[PDB]
Amino acid sequence: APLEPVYPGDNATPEQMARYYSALRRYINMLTRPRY
Repeated sequence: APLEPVYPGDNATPEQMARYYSALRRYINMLTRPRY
């Protein structure tokens, strides 16, 4: 929380929770891209 004025960050959502985890899956896969 360095300095983020306007637009607060309270109340999570299932539509963002399923996305956070789905992004982690794809992100891991991207981080393990074909780079032999």
